Amino acid sequence: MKDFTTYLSTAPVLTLLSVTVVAGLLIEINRFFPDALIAAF
Amino acid sequence: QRKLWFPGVAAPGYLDGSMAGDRGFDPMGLGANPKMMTWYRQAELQNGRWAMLGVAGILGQEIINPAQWWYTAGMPENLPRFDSQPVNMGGILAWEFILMHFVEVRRWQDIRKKDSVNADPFNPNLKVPNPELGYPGGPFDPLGFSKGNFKEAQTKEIKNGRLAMVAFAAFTIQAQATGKGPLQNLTDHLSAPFSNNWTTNIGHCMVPTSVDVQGLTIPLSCLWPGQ
Amino acid sequence: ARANWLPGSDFPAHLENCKLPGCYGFDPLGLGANEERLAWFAESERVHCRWAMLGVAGILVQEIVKPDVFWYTSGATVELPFDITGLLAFELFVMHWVESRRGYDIKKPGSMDQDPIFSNFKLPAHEPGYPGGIFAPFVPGSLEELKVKEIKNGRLAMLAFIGFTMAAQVTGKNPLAALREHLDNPLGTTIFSKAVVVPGQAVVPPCAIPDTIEFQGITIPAGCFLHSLWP
Amino acid sequence: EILATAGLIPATPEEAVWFRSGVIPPAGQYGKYWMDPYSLFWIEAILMNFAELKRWQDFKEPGSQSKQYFLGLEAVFGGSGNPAYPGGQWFNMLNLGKTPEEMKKLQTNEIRNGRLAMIACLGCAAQGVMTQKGPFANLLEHLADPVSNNLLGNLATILK
Amino acid sequence: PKEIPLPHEFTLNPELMAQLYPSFSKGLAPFFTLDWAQYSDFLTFQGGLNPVTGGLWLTDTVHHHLAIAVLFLI
Amino acid sequence: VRELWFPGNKEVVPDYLDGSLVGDHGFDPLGLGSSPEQLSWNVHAEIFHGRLAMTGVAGILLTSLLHKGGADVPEWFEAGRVYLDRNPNVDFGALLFSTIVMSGFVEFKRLNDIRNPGSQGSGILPEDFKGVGGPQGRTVGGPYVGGRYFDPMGLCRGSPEQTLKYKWNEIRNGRLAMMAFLGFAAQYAATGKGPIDNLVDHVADPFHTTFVHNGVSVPFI
Ligand code: CLA
Ligand code: CLA
Ligand code: CLA
Ligand SMILES: CC(/C=C/C=C(C)/C=C/[C@@]12O[C@]1(C)C[C@@H](O)CC2(C)C)=C\C=C\C=C(C)\C=C\C=C(C)\C=C\[C@@]12O[C@]1(C)C[C@@H](O)CC2(C)C
Ligand SMILES: CC1=C(/C=C/C(C)=C/C=C/C(C)=C/C=C/C=C(C)/C=C/C=C(C)/C=C/C2=C(C)C[C@H](O)CC2(C)C)C(C)(C)C[C@H](O)C1
Ligand SMILES: CC1=C[C@H](O)CC(C)(C)[C@H]1/C=C/C(C)=C/C=C/C(C)=C/C=C/C=C(C)/C=C/C=C(C)/C=C/C1=C(C)C[C@H](O)CC1(C)C
Repeated sequence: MKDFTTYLSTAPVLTLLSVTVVAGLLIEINRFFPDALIAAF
Repeated sequence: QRKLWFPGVAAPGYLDGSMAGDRGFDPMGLGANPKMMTWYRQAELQNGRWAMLGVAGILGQEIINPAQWWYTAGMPENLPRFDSQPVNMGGILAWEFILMHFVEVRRWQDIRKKDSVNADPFNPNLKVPNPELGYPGGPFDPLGFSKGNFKEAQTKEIKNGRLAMVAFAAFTIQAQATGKGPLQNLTDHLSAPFSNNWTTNIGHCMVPTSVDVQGLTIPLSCLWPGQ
Repeated sequence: ARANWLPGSDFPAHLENCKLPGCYGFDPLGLGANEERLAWFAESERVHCRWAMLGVAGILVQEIVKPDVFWYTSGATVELPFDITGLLAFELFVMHWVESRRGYDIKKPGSMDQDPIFSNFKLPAHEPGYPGGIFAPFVPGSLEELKVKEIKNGRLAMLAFIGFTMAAQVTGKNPLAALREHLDNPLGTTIFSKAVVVPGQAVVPPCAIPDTIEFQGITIPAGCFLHSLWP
Repeated sequence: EILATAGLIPATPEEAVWFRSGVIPPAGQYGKYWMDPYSLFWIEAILMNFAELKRWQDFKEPGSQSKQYFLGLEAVFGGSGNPAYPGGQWFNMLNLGKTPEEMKKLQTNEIRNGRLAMIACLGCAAQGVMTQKGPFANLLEHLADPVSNNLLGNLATILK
Repeated sequence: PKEIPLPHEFTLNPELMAQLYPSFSKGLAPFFTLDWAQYSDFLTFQGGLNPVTGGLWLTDTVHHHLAIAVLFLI
Repeated sequence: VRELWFPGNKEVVPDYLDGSLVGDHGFDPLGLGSSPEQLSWNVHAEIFHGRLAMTGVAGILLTSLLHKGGADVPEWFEAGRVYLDRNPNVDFGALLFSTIVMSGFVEFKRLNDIRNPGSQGSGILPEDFKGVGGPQGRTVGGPYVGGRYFDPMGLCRGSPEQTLKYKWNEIRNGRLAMMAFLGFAAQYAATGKGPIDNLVDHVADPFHTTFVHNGVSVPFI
């Protein structure tokens, strides 16, 4: 376990995981708030 | 011991021959624990005595009341009457439940801790002199048939109990397959054995798929899926 | 050897050498294992015994004198000399006073023993839950034997009151009425006749007390304890 | 099949055939079991998982299965040296072959009969595909006309 | 396609195949008798393309695979 | 030693799962609790899951038994929507927020128990919420919080044997309740009735009412 979590902290896996999380977040934001051209508040 | 259940079988280590009627059986290793061995001897004694009572009941009823099938003799329509109280299986079960509960809790507390519930609850001076578990004696042996060879008579009782247990299994299967009484079955097979054997008679369930008891529906069964 | 709840059994450990009256070595669940909790539970048992004695005696007498009133429903069908709101408030205040005093007395023994109004009047020193003095004018017999008698009667009274409630739920009539109903046909009035379950069918008795009741406009959700869970 | 052909059991001999018993539903079925075949397989899977997993863990650890509780059954699960012959209190109830030489002789009996039965089972499956009848029916129809009812004669009509 | 018999139905009874390819009515007897020419209705040597599909005859590919399987076993 | 989830096979995970924890039978074939810190976290999680599933399954069982006496109670799988319909003045967002805020207060209390085992029995709370410790040799905190408030009737104060027996009862019933709730969800997905409804359907006709006959388990039948 400790070594498995160390493996999950490696740059190859953590980078890929973070890119996946940020990509998913942008995809969700664009799915619910689409076609937003300006910061209309 | 001496002779075992099978000719060349090897008696187990724990089956020395101390307990009565022990023929070096137990091929399933169930009595390898002395605690469970005592429990199972008590259970065998109870089952054997109750089976003696049941088989005696079947035979005596069927010779005295031949027109009544023992299997269905518990249905309320078949109940012999003594006074004018309306029939009610719920009512009858209250007596049996409560009384059997008392007597069986007494027996249970004997089993749990031997020689602990031998005296009357009301007169703590009348005690039962039970030499062993499952053999209380005293009032339960009022005619005094003990005192003599206790081990020989213990073997008598236990071997008759095993015989009656297998005989009641026989009675249940014969009733469910044939639908007739036990001695009726014997007289039946004595006439045309070639067509009145366990063959043909097996595979048929002479039991209704359910019964109704004054509005209560019981699903019944057969012990084997034979229909 | 001694008096046992199950002849032939042994006592646990806390219940061995009791000073509480009625110690027959019960507690099959170990609630009195602790020793503060044991005293608290002893006081709880005593007050339950006494309240249930009063309850069962009141129900029996009220049934004897006014057979046309159902004890269960009698709370709403009795015609009060006062109102129901102020009556409950008076109840609340008086019972708060007396019950708080008793509870504190149990908590710390040498406490709630002095009359507030009159300084000179004061309860003589007593064991918890047995005040005595003004509370015990006449004492018919030895105190320990009478404590045992009270405990036995209280056990029987609590069982009897739960039976009262249940018969009222399933039979719908007052206790002695239910006894007369059972005595004309003992085979047929027992719960084994009224209810029964088998794999494939369940026969349960209906609840005579209705789902709701009407009282001065509002409805009190007075059903039948827990239906469907009846056998 | 022999019991149906003898007429002792109530099933036509073309229905008491082993592969028409519900093991292969496309090849036939006997829809009169007290449960449907899949539920019988469920109970089979659970019970055989117990039996076979206990057998395997006795093979790996040659003495275990007799230490942990099992309703008192653990008394007969000690096993022996060779895992293929545990012969404890139950697996060798009758205590047969009390001589190691006689034990070897009986072991050779068991293995020769077992190899014969392997060949027989493979043959029965192949005949069932090849003739679409029962093994006993195949034997009887071969003894009827040996020259025409054989492997070579049946080569034209194989799944008909 | 929803009316065509499922593949196991074709596989398990030579009746349907016999109605489609008559040599299946003789079974494997021609094979073990070396009278293999009788299998010419599904073991063809035609070449070219099927006019309806634009692909090779599946009988030709059947024969091809049988032949090269034998050749590789050798 | 003790009883294992697999008689024999002493290749149970190395001795971080020795016979010390309550409910310990050496079941960690996937190694999810190997390191001690993760093991402590997992012990907390298992006890909490067992208790919460015990509560949920008891509620589901009782609500499905009431829904069989005709009482105006919905089934467990439709109680949320039924309530939202019958009480139209409540807002889903409000109820969901309030549940997350009130659950959050007590769950932050439990969290800061896990971080510092004895730190929560001080300040506003008295000292009984300090915890009695338990697993891993800790003598304070843990999933077992004694005192007169979480153990009012004192059923584990006094008699260490009795405390161990009750701990074993709790853990085994919690594991059973978790398996039972998984069964509830699976049966509801496969059949579409309540739990007690399924039980009485099965006992009424034990055959033809197995998992094979529902058409979702064995997908083709
Ligand atoms: C409820 C019935 C019952 C019970 C509890 C026992 C219990 C016992 N028997 Mg006993 N026995 C019985 C019935 C029973 N027997 C019958 C009917 C016979 C006549 C065949 C015998 C003949 C017999 C002999 C010769 C010996 C014993 C012995 C023993 C003791 C050692 C065996 C053991 O430890 O395993 C415990 C056994 C059980 C827990 C029984 C379980 C039954 C399983 C669960 C179901 C099996 C179904 C059954 C095979 C179907 C029967 C019907 C069929 C006959 C048509 C033990 C105390 C030995 C002994 O005397 O010990 C000192 C011994 O020598 N028994
Ligand atoms: C003809 C086949 C055959 C033969 C010759 C043997 C021979 C042997 N087996 Mg084996 N066995 C067989 C089939 C056979 N087995 C099958 C099919 C199974 C799977 C169920 C097993 C499973 C098995 C196990 C697990 C073990 C043995 C063991 C043994 C050895 C013990 C000695 C013995 O009892 O001999 C056997 C004598 C005979 C086979 C002749 C009898 C032939 C009849 C037809 C048997 C019918 C059974 C009977 C009617 C059922 C009721 C009898 C009983 C319940 C009262 C021995 C060399 C034990 C061992 O190795 O000890 C160390 C051992 O552990 N056998
Ligand atoms: C979330 C619930 C939960 C949690 C946190 C734990 C945690 C723990 N259990 Mg445990 N257990 C549970 C449920 C749970 N259990 C249930 C329901 C059962 C009944 C089968 C058991 C039976 C059991 C036994 C017999 C033993 C343990 C043991 C342990 C401890 C060591 C194993 C370990 O750390 O792995 C950690 C486990 C997890 C982190 C859970 C991960 C689950 C995976 C990721 C999902 C797959 C599970 C499930 C089948 C998927 C369904 C999802 C989907 C189909 C809807 C540990 C503290 C051992 C012990 O000694 O205790 C001290 C031991 O002996 N458990
Ligand atoms: C939390 C829980 C249940 C809680 C239920 C709740 C709150 C129910 C709430 C409500 O119902 C009410 C009351 C009323 C309803 O109207 C509304 C809802 C809202 C529905 C169950 C968890 C249920 C959790 C389950 C079943 C988990 C199973 C875990 C297993 C089997 C793990 C085993 C192993 O992990 C080990 C131990 C070791 C590893 O190495 C190997 C493997 C094999 C992974
Ligand atoms: C990390 C983790 C968790 C969670 C930890 C978290 C995230 C804690 C903090 C949580 C917070 C700040 C939650 C805030 C939630 C706000 C919610 C849920 C608002 C809900 C309202 C909705 C979805 C809409 C309602 C409408 C309704 C239907 C009617 C209309 O008028 C319209 C409209 C307003 C759209 C849990 C699961 C709880 C447990 C823990 O073990 C693990
Ligand atoms: C030994 C051993 C050990 C090893 O190890 C294992 C093994 C092998 C398993 C084993 C074996 C076992 C066995 C055999 C068993 C069996 C048993 C039995 C039979 C019982 C019965 C038993 C039986 C019984 C109880 C019975 C009883 C009966 C009765 C009551 C009856 C009653 C009645 C009568 C009178 C009449 C009426 O009208 C009806 C009724 C009401 C109904």
